[PDB]
Amino acid sequence: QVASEYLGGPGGDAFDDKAVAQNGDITRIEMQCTDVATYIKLRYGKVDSRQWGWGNENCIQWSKKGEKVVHELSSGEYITSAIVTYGKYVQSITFKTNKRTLPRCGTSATEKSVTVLIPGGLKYISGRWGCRIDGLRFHAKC
Amino acid sequence: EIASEYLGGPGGDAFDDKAVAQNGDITRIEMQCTDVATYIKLRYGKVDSRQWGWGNENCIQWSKKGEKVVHELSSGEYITSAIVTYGKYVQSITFKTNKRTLPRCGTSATEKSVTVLIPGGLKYISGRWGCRIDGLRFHAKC
Ligand SMILES: OC[C@H]1O[C@H](O[C@H]2O[C@H](CO)[C@@H](O)[C@H](O)[C@H]2O)[C@H](O)[C@@H](O)[C@@H]1O
Repeated sequence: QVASEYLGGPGGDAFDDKAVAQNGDITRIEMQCTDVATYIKLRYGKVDSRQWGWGNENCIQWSKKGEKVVHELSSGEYITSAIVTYGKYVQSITFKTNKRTLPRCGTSATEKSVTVLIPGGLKYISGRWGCRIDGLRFHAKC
Repeated sequence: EIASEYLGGPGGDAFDDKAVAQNGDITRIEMQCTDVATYIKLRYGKVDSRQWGWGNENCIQWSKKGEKVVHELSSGEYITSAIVTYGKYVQSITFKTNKRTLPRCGTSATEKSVTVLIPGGLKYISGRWGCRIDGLRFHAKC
């Protein structure tokens, strides 16, 4: 389907949730949040994707870790907007749904900002990951 | 139907291309481009909408007019996103298709920017118009 540009840097390893997303619409958002967002993990239908970020606990060598933030989406709720601050890594992620606006993951919002609107709801994410979220791309439903 | 939020201000007159878009998929983008985008007029199949913007030549007493820009879409080419900078009016529009990123209409990109994904390709637009493009909504195919 249609996707956004890649937002982020060249580090890490590529991931793409296209296949796991075929299990269903996003039902849950999980992130690890401190002054930056350190991982993202979505659930597609009943099927969690991988933890994309915070590859192992020794990543504390290079960044704060943060706390786990879970937002369960209700039936018929979908993400219509992503505000992402980023440079060589994703710094922060603020999601809005057709039902409500979620708190930003990442308290610092100092990097360049981009707002991506997804009519009909975000289908899935791809990007690059390691100790952090090197980059994100947003994929619509067709 | 899947459609983006309305991007713009409350001035002008509402337009909606729903009916004229029954004439077919979008085959051409026509705009008027200066420091800002001053009208848009898409072609559906062989049939154009009315000109949405630059209502009359006295509009030069409020803003610059600009030059006609035409992008012909190849068959099977469809519009997949738009970067829109906007405030009281639409300032600039940068259309992207499944085949290429097109030139910006509107050299100034200084107001609020958003990247609208248009899942499945752009079906038609609606919005508000007058001397300028007061605002736009993008209607997606799926
Ligand atoms: O622990 C190994 C390395 O961890 C960091 O680098 C990784 O994580 C980054 C953010 O996800 C990626 O950009 C990078 O490509 C990964 O290797 C850290 O920056 C390095 O110093 C460590 O060697």
